[PDB]
Amino acid sequence: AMSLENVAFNVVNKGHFDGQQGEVPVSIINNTVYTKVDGVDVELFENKTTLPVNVAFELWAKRNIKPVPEVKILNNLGVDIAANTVIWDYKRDAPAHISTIGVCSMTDIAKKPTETICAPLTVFFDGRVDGQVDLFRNARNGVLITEGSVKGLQPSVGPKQASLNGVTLIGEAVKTQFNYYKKVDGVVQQLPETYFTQSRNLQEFKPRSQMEIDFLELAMDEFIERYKLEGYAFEHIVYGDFSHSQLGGLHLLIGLAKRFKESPFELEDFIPMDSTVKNYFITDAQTGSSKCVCSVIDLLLDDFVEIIKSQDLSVVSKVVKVTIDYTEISFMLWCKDGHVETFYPKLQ
Amino acid sequence: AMSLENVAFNVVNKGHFDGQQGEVPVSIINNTVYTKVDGVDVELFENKTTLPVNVAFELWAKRNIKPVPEVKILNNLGVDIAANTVIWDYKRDAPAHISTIGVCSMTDIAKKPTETICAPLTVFFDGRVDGQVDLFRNARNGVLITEGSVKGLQPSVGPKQASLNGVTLIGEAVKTQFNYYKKVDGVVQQLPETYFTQSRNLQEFKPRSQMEIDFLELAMDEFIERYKLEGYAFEHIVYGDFSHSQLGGLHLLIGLAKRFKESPFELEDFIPMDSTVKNYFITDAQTGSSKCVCSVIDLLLDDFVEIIKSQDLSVVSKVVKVTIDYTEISFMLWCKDGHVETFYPKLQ
Amino acid sequence: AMSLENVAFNVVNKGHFDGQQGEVPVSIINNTVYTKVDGVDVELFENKTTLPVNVAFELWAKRNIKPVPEVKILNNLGVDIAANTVIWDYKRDAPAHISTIGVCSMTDIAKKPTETICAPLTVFFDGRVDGQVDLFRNARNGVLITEGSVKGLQPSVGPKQASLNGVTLIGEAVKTQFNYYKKVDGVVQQLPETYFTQSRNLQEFKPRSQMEIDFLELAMDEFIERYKLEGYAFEHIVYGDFSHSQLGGLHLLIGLAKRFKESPFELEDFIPMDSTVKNYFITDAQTGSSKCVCSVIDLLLDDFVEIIKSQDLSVVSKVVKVTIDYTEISFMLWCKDGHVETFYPKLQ
Amino acid sequence: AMSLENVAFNVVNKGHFDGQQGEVPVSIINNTVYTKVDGVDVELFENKTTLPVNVAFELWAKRNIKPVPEVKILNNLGVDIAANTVIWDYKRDAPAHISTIGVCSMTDIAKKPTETICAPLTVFFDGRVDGQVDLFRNARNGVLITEGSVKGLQPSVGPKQASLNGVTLIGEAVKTQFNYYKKVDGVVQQLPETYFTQSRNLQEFKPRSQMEIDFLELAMDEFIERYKLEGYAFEHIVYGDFSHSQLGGLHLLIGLAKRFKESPFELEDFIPMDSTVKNYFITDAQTGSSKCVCSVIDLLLDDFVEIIKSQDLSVVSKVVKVTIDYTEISFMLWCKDGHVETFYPKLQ
Amino acid sequence: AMSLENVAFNVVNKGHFDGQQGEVPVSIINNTVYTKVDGVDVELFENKTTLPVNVAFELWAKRNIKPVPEVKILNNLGVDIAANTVIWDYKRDAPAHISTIGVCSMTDIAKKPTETICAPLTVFFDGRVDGQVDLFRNARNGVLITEGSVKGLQPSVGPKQASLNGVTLIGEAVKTQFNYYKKVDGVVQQLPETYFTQSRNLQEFKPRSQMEIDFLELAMDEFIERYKLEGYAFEHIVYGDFSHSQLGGLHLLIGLAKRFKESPFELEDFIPMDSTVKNYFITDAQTGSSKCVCSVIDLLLDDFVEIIKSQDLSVVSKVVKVTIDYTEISFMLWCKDGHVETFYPKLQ
Ligand SMILES: CCc1csc(-c2cnc[nH]2)n1
Ligand SMILES: CCc1csc(-c2cnc[nH]2)n1
Repeated sequence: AMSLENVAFNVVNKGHFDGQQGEVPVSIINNTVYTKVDGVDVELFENKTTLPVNVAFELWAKRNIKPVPEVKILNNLGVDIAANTVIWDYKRDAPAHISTIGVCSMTDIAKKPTETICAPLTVFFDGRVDGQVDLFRNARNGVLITEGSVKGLQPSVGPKQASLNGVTLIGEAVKTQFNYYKKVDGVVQQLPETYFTQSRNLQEFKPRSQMEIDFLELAMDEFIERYKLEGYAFEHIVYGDFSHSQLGGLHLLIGLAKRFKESPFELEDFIPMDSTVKNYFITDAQTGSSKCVCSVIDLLLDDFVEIIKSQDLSVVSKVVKVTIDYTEISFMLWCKDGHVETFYPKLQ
Repeated sequence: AMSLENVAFNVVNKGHFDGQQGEVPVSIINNTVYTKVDGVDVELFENKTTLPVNVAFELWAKRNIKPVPEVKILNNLGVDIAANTVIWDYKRDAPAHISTIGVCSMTDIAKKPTETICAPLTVFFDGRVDGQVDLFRNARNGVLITEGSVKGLQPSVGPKQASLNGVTLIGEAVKTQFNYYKKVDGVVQQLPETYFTQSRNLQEFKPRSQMEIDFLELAMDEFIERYKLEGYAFEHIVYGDFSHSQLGGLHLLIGLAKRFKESPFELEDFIPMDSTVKNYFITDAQTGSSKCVCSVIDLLLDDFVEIIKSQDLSVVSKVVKVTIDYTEISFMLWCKDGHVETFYPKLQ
Repeated sequence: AMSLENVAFNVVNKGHFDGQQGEVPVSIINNTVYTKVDGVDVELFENKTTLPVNVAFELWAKRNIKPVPEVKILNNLGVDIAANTVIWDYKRDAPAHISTIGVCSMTDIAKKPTETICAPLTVFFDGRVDGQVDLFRNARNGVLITEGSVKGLQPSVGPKQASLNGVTLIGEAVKTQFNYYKKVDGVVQQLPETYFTQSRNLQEFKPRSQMEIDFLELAMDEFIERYKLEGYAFEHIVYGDFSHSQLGGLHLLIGLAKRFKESPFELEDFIPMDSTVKNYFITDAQTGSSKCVCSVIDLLLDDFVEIIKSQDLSVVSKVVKVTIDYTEISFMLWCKDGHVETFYPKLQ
Repeated sequence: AMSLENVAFNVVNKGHFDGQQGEVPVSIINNTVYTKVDGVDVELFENKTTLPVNVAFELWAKRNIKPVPEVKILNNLGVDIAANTVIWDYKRDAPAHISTIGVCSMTDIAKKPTETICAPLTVFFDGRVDGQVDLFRNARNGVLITEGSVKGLQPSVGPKQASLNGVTLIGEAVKTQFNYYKKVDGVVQQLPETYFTQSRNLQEFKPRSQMEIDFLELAMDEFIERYKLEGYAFEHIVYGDFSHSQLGGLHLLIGLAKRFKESPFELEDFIPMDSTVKNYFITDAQTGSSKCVCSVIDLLLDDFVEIIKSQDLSVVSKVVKVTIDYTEISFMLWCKDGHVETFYPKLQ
Repeated sequence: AMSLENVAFNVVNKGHFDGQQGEVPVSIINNTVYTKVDGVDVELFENKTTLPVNVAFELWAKRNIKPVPEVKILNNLGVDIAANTVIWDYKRDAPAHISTIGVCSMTDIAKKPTETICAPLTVFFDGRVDGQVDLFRNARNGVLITEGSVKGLQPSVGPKQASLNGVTLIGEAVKTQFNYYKKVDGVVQQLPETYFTQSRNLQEFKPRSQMEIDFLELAMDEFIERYKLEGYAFEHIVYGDFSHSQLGGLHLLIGLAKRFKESPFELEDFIPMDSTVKNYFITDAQTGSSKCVCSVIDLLLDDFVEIIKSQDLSVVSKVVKVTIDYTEISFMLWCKDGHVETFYPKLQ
């Protein structure tokens, strides 16, 4: 019994779509959905998507309000569509997937993920919803998240953090660490051994280890001394070189956060989406040092130290492939006389 | 002698409409009003209303720039239209009322509030403007604000704060506390005895009493001890319970402000408008505790303590009606064995 | 070989237009440019200009990413168009000039600034680009910036600061202080002796002299005592009078910054553009003191003290013309009994 | 080497996309594509589709300019996508199919119809294009059109008419009658015995038989006499009853054309699309007789006479299923005392 | 005293801008200008231009309502701007020129054509307006139209027809044949000897000579016999060959008009603008013969016969340049054994 007025009634009264009966008067003007509240129009939704306004409004209302995997993890695992839910991409203000299964009549390709249209697509299943572990078992392609063990299925322990309504958090009152499962062409796939990005912000960065606490507190030359990092180009890679017109290094989010406390800088997110490695056009406000494409990754400093120290430093240049967030991230390792010159998430 | 170019000349030269003669070249592109300043277009206004762009621009230029009652107070008092002014709703970026009286030819229903079209509408009158106290006396319906006494009219002392250009403040250089008067069907109405919401922000919250100072400084168990609040469920109602998947209580703005200093949280204002009780889809970033509809009221902690302590705690559940901002706010009081379990502004 | 898809490929892969070959799939919906990234549309640009979306996108991609003069300086020097570059106006989110020379086929009036269409326009030339000092010599009208000396040309030392990608900064890793040259009707013009505005922000204001350090630290009556400013109305002009309904003085940005640390205020930028003197509709949140048109200039306090102390204080009212950012700024000097009453950048 | 500017160059110089090299300056304003021609913008395309303006422009430029099957035939045969062409729907001013194969990077699901994504879709193959008869032979699902015979495959002779650039015509200088072949799950189908709609216009109707010539040239009572149609309700079904408030019958396009020659009428095409049976809200201007849903079919009068005369007239009401344009069209047959009362394409 | 409301008052009351005082309430919604007429909005103008809606509305209201030269003639003569008028391009629904002189504050480059900005532009002068013949005399670049003679200046007799409000006509109650004068760099030009296009419509074509009357009234083989046109390929060029998939010839509008009377056809005007030679994607509805780019010129049949008979027919292929509407039109002449094969306005 789906309608624009019922979706709007649910938003107004329940904070989101909750399947409740009722209608509120709605008006659509260009890309905005309004509702009449005591004679005046009140904005309920501004369409920032490439879908029609009323369609995007319904998908946003019907978004998953439980902690769900971050869009970067879902993309890295090849997810095409979700089963009977909408994963809302808060970084793009749009649905994470083009089509739906049993959500909205305009975007639905099927009502149930058992329909043959879904067979070639990697469907996302949520083990916390009844019957979805079985739907994954019957799916030709898919990604499954669970809170516990599935008999017979070998699990992948995912990241500690999940996205609850656009807030990336490591749950205390809710479970955010899931078991991951993937199927390609009817066959369960062994998910690789992987590092996870920490999903932290530059402005509200918090250290998640004693090495990270020591990086933000200690001076450059004494941190490198304490952690035996001499010859690993941390001065360039992690700390950043702001002495020339082109900003040198600065590829770890912790280094950007340390720099940010002393002096601010402009990070231009020219491709605004969730991804394991982010690209920014950075301009340091203090020195005027800048870089058009500065690739930044948020790894735990210990994980980055482990990656760089596990590399052979005897060649001039080579690609170093590291599994991060289930995807293979190519890095460019540049050495000279047995020491690192640079190490950066390779620009493609 | 009203024109788009004259309204724009006034905005450019006077900061708002000031009745000054002159014209500036204007260009309208979609919902934005631009003006040519030395060969380049400069944005003067972006239409966020459901009115035509040039009409919304004129009403915004013709907005009341004196401290006026907050839109929630005007709505609670049943105001439909203002007399010869525009009350700009800064929370909605739109006029507070659909039609005008003697303001804009496109939105005007009348030139003077004495026209019979205005008789059934509650017209807002400003006693600070010449002849408006008399216009209220002649109005069939209306709300009047004054700075002093009106002979014969029994006043209602309003809130200490008013809105000056979207800034809610308690005036020191201007008067913000008004006398309130209301008329329904030619008859002056006795405005009820009322509490007032404090209109504070979460991010720049300031305590307005020694009890409020003690709430933000003292620990939970010693504040409740000092103010004899044992058995009144302040731990749930005011402090908030962040231990379960559903966020418990957290219905007073002071409690949200105390929580905000320690850890941040997302408050989704899904119905963005001015109102006595606000509804937020809250997500606690620390714990992942969340609630789709968390009703929040900004009462002075002393006023809330007075309301909860003036209740009979012998029944399981009952509606407790409290007059706040001239409106009757229904609360849901839940008790057990003579103690409060919960008390919240009842969701309708 | 210019295309929308190639401009988008360059934005996606290089952070801006870099002349690289390649195409990415693009979709245009209303005023937004999107690109397909793994099956979902990602926003690359939102058109805030009065130009067509694809045209504004190309000019933004083709923007000058080197430290360039601030748009206010270029406007004050009468610049109409830039030679083979786009000066992006980050204060207006639009190109600083209507037409281009050798940049975009839609906005180009010429391919080279030597074309007779450019002769009557003041073309901006960048001495850091090969052949542009010669193009200035051949131009009938123009403004030239250089890093060093041009044989025979008498230079004007410009401001210490320039705009690098919208960040106004005094360069340490890049050069931001240029030599300025201007030509009117084939004849090189002597640029006047000038003060420069400091281009600081209210929220991140930093003192650039011991007088500025003393202004923000010392109390009003002891700063005026230390710097012998008795009788110069600094209490009104610089500190601001918040005792009446109309906010008195407050015309220097340092005074606004000092006030801002104690109590916040709303500054309404009703003409949002870069300019030597800015106009704000200010509302003091603490007192409710307000002014529709409060002209603010960011001069170094020492430069403002020098200007006010170099004035004859024997007449009631007179216009005081001061050269700031190469433009003549008219001030209104009001005196009484040999003392300053007020001194403000005269509202036109 | 696809670009918006190259698609526009092709439109401007070749009348459509012809793979020619070159670029013209383009500007996009809302849903319109313009090109600069001697300093002024000239409209090239107005987007009437739900696709982005630049995407719809490219698909329209890349439309099939050879006589192709009418969209109703393709829909009736279950065609989902075309192989390496765009079937433009001139009745909807939009592409006939959502996705493309080897046409536009934004809408392409595959480059070649041999990709596994196309296997479950009924792909349209044109035997006039080299290798497409062989692509149909290897495809799991698909519809093939040919001018001549295919080895082994028995054809289904299609309609005499095809659509050449939106003009439905029976070709004299081009071939418009095709052989149809269909494959479902790898098996060549035996297409059903079918009547074809004649695809004529009301305003330029031409008779295609001596019975049709006699219907237009003769009076009602003598045509029915000559063709022994007494008792078949042609007076109601074909001629129309304009004597009551509800317009009676009028379900054959020839009858509407006969009526149109005498007096005009408004046909409201409330679902504007190509389809075997059309629905119109008709209002007769002469009498004021009207019908909200008047289903109209354009059958050759001889074919309609054959259908109605091949029915059992002994029951009050029954569904009569007829294969028209390869689809099953349900009709409603209403009889009384062995005579037809009405016979109309069933409103479902 | 220019305003949007005054321009709208003039449109509503005078049918166009007539300088009358007064204002009507206006509302702008996207690209449409509305006015309130008795409580309901009535559409006054729909913007089909690339200019802002209110700017295009004012230029349309301020359009020249006297018979003016057709936009193709003005373009061919190199006119850039008009002096104190707006030449409205009814074929593009937009102003014929980008900028104005003394018309609209948004589009004006100057108030009087004597300003130095106008010196390098070819300004259009109308001798019917007081002092414009003298303004042409003093202007460096410009085109002058006059009804009668100018002292000293030898005229160029223009076409018999002019455009009166979008209606191309040969005036009987008004003068439509003008004397043309042109000046380049201060020197009066000798305008070339030229043929004129007749500017006729396909649907309402009228013969303007006994040869044209005979072309329409006679059969192909007897017209060619009467006018000794054997060997000049009129059967192909003028009559059209509809026997093959590609429509042969059909380059004269009289031939299209003759064909149109027998059977209809679709002419797709893919570059909709006024021009001496027009290009159409033609589809013949009777035969299905079609051509993507069919160049059509409307010459008087006698003028076309004179052009083709004044050509040397001894080479296989050559460009034949003919002055039509003051511009040089290249034709492609194809011969074989001394006879014409084809002759068409060269597709460049
Ligand atoms: C609808 C009027 C009409 C069109 S064609 C036609 C006719 C031609 N030959 C016999 N009849 N009558
Ligand atoms: C195209 C049909 C037509 C129009 S005018 C015309 C004619 C008039 N006098 C001779 N012939 N024939």
